[PDB]
Amino acid sequence: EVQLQQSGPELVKPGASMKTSCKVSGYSFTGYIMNWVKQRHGKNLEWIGLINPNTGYTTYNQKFKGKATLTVDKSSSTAYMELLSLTSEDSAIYYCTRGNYVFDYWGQGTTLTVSSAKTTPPSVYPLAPNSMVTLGCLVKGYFPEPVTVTWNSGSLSSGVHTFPAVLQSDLYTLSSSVTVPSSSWPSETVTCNVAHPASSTKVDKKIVPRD
Amino acid sequence: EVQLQQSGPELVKPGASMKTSCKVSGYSFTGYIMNWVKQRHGKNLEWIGLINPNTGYTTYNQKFKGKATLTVDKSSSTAYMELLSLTSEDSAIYYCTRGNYVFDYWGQGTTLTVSSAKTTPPSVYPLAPNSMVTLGCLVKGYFPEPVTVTWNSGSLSSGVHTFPAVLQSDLYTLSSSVTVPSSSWPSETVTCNVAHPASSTKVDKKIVPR
Amino acid sequence: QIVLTQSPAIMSASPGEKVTMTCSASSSVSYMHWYQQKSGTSPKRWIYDTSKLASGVPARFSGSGSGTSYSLTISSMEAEDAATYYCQQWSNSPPTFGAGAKLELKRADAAPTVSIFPPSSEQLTSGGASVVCFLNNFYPKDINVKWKIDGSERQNGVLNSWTDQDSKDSTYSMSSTLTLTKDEYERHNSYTCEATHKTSTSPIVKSFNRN
Amino acid sequence: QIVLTQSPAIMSASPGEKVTMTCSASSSVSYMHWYQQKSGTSPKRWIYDTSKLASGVPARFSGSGSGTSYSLTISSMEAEDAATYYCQQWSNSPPTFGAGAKLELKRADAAPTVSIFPPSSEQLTSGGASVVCFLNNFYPKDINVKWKIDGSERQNGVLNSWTDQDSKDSTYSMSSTLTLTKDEYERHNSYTCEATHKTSTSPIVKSFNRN
Amino acid sequence: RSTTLLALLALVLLYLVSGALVFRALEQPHEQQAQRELGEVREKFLRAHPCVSDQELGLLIKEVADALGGGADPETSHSAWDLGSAFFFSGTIITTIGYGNVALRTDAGRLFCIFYALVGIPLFGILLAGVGDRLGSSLRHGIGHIEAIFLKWHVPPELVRVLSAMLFLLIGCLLFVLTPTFVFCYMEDWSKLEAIYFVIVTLTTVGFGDYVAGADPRQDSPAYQPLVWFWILLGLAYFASVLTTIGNWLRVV
Amino acid sequence: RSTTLLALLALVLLYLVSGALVFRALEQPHEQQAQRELGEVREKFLRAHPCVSDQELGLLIKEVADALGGGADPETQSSHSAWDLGSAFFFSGTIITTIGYGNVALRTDAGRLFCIFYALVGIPLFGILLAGVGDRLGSSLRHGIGHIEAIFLKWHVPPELVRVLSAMLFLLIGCLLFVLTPTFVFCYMEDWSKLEAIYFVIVTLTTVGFGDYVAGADPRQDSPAYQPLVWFWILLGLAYFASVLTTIGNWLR
Ligand SMILES: [Ca+2]
Ligand SMILES: [Ca+2]
Ligand SMILES: [K+]
Ligand SMILES: [K+]
Ligand SMILES: [K+]
Ligand SMILES: [K+]
Ligand SMILES: [K+]
Repeated sequence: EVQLQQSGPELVKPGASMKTSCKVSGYSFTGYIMNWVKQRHGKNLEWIGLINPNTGYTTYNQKFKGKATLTVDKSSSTAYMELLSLTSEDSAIYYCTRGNYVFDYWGQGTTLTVSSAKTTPPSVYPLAPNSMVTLGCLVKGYFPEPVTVTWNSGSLSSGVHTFPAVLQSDLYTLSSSVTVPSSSWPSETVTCNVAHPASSTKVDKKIVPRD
Repeated sequence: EVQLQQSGPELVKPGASMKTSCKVSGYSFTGYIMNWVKQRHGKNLEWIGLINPNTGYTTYNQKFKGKATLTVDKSSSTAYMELLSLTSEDSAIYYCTRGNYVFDYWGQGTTLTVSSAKTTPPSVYPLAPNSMVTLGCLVKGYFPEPVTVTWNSGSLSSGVHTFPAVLQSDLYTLSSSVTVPSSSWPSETVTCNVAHPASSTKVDKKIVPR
Repeated sequence: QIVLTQSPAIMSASPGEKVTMTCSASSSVSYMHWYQQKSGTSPKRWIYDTSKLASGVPARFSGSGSGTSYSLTISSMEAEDAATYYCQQWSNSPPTFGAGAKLELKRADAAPTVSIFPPSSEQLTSGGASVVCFLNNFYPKDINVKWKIDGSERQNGVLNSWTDQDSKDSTYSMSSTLTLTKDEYERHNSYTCEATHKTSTSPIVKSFNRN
Repeated sequence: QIVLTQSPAIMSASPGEKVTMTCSASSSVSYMHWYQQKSGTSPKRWIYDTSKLASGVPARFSGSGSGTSYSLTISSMEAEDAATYYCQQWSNSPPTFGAGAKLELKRADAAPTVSIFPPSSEQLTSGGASVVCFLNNFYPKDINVKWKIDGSERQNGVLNSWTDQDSKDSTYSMSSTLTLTKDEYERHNSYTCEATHKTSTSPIVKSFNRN
Repeated sequence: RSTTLLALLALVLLYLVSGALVFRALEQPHEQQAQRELGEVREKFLRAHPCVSDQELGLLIKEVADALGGGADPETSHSAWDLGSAFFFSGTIITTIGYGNVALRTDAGRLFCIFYALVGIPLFGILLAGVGDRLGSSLRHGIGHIEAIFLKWHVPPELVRVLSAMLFLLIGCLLFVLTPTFVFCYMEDWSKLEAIYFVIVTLTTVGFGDYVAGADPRQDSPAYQPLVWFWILLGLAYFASVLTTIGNWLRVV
Repeated sequence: RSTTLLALLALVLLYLVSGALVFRALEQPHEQQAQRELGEVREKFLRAHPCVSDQELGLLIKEVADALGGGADPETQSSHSAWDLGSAFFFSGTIITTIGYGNVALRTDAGRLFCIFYALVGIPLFGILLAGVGDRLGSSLRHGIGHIEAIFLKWHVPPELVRVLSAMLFLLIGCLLFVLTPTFVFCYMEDWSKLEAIYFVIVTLTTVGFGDYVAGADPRQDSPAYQPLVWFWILLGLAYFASVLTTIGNWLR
């Protein structure tokens, strides 16, 4: 069972650099060429460069010549990538993948976030207003991802959509919808629970009908 | 810790063929070239050929072109060598060794014996005749190798040489010497313990003075 | 340097339907390779050297092509086939990728369930005012939203967010969020969210008056 | 079919002595490699690419050379250095080996301790008669044995066997075995084993009478 | 006439443009085959040897090219500047054939080559004329014996002259064109067409270099290598006659 | 004269052996080095790629060599055409002149077959035009000399020496126009050295046509009129090489 195990997500300031790793098992590290690939969110895959773990030889995409340095540690069969002078456009998922003509095995990827922002807890705002009724939670001005949104502590789990976060002046915003039978609300309380692990923030918001 | 583990000694009739193996561990089998080498007893090393376990590619020494076929099993990371229409000239030790410019790791070797002889237990004969005395055991007419010789069940370990076997009309003969203080013999008994595993033969011979 | 074009970038198939996606190369290559990616996870080698199937891949998949024109085909769509497929080439260094082709599951058309939400009092006190609209559980994905303030259309300060195709009902949903300052908000009275979808010639419109 | 000549094929060294063995090539060669073999066991890569030491190897070993002439050197002989060393080349396929250079330990000369043994009664009853002579724990290795029956020399049905250099005292030993039929044996009376070694100008002679 | 030579210029020009059209038509569609083959070799190697990057294989191929370009030969006795090959090479100069399948790499080599040719070619032309006259003598004399037969048969002395000239070249052709082509076919493992191509490219002294016979000697056939030199000498001398007369034919036309 | 023919044969023979000795002395060491470098490249690659046998690398190199030898370029992986109309025109020129550079080979059997008949008919046709241009060029030169010759005769230098001086000027200016001028041209145009350019010029005008150097062949140059125009020079220079040698021969006779 070949496996490329990449290190965890990283968050760094603009200007700084960052080093990330990929430990291989299930085959012999030095027998195969290692590549790295960039996927900026949900977009084209971009080959960064390769290294030959046996010889130390490296070649890079012109785009990435100055940006990325590939290295390897033979003894611990681990590949490293350093990225330099990071800017916002570097925020992406990065993969190590193996091959000299097709890329036959890939790591699970690692997410890099480049940003000047400071850890900020979210403001949570209720969204109140047919047999079914729809309610929501607006979660805004938090950093960094992720937040978790549940409804009545997760006992209300069907009928729920949480929309993807978006960046607004360096902070994230999203909302969550839940649809319930109108017999249930406001006969029964609905609260959305929002957690932001990065700030150790846990917030509960009761949806109350507009006065 | 790279290791090449070869299969054990093989004994075959003239005319027959023979297949021997080498399992590798400690590295990836398909990453390196495998070679085989012949050493006829205690003499020059001879490269037989190579195989690339990844590609199947083989090349051979012209001397061995028809004689030897190299193959591999990728899944069990094992290399094979077959030798064909065997004659006495083929009796030797054969190694698998790794490398494409130097031979950096070698199997422990495997001995091939080509012969018409049948499994025979040895006849054991005592050799009886100063401060020291020398006594011996003649072990003759056995096949195949090896035998082992100890003295007083291993209590006598210093002063002992077992001489290499030699072929005598298609059977092996050797002898073993032990040297002891003459105060010790025949005041104390000396017996040699001979074992021939192939024939399940275990024999003790007491050395008695003439 | 070699450019790979996959067109169209989006397509959809009912299960049982035959599916063909193409990859055209800016100049000839000897072999094309394809990856499958499902959101959340790394790409998987799917087809390589034009027409060889990777281990896991079922027989309904095939590949063909030559020179400058290559294709990936599914004889009979299945549900687990929904994914994004990428081509890539390495007959010339550097290796390069197509920009991917997203394959979604077809289903019966569905109209958006639309809901509009006024700013919470909690938000207003901090001087901001976000007006939110959920457009929920519709198909297909192409949809247009329009905001109107006192009958007059507004497009600035608006942010949108789409879910991935729902894994059980195969619908899509989106939010639209008009963010104003409390000032702007309090100057007008009527706020309307207006949705145009294939399922009707006449927009779906939800409104509210600030009083 | 490049030919490598190691000459001489035998040499001997006291401990502390500097030892140099050479390998001359039939035509020029870019690198030479050396193996060490101890009797009983496979060869071990000792020096490779002319002058690089394999992992195990102590620093007293070194290698040099170029073109057609290469050498292996021991700065200061030790006991565990006794072995056969082989050179080999692969600047041309097929690779080839020198015929090896056997390096034995020097030590103070020692005369053979000689013993002759008459046929056991057990053997005689079965009709065979082997007369055995042990020449034990002498140095150096060059030695000559002569068999005499009734004062006259016999050199038929004689078989010889030498041990390797002893691992603790660095001596050699050998057996000589005159095998006759009971018939031939019983016809004569005096049987003598005669050893010529450089330690004495006058043979060492052990005899026995069948009486 | 100056007017006529201007006409001749224009004719030639048309002979060239016509040639150009035909070679382009016949060869352009295969311009790229060798690249394709090289790339096929690369791709095959990468698939067989996962320890190798395309880029590393790239450098290898550059480094190999540099060495070949310096005169290295792929090996699995092949010196182009040993005595026998250098002898041959000198031949290719003074004959003006100039195969060029082995290039000079040194500025000294080039410098010396200039003077070697300036002096060598005219010197050779002289020997060629000499051998041309002596060979034609032998041929015409042999043919003269056959002419005796025609004259007795009361065939007009004018036609007998013609039959002899046709014979003159036809017999030469057999010995210096046909015979060698059949020889080379078997010896060089060329096709009949490749061999005739070679022969004619050689005897015209065009000397492309895509095909070359006699640069190195063949073990198990000693007479081969010299016979080729001997052949080139005699054939070039014969071909002189062939060329002068096709010329007269053209002037008559 | 049978005696002289044998003497001449022996002389040439010595001119060749002498050439051989010199070329071997000047070129063998470079070649022996290249052979070494190829083997160093192999050994270096093996040490870096354990998945590769020497013998497998051998095959790769043989295959790469064959492709390069067929005109594949190591640098790229795959715009300009060697058989475009202008280059094919040029190629045809290289035939009828018998120069035969050969830096681009014919790959098709049709190409070869056609080439045979193209040359047989083309070369004699060209020889005729060359003789023509030789006479006409010498005439024009001789007429031009006459006016300056008038000046020498008035200066009371003997008519026998004035003829000699004029020849010196005659060739010196021809040389200037057809040897020196082109070499200076090519130096700047091709990025060759002075020595490379003269080497090329002379290899060309002798019709040796090695093919190591070819004007215009360079792929990068945006130079359409260049390469046929060079042929204009080739025409004029070759004829002059010819006509002068011819008149010299007549004077000697
Ligand atoms: Ca077996
Ligand atoms: Ca040669
Ligand atoms: K010529
Ligand atoms: K040429
Ligand atoms: K060439
Ligand atoms: K030529
Ligand atoms: K030529």
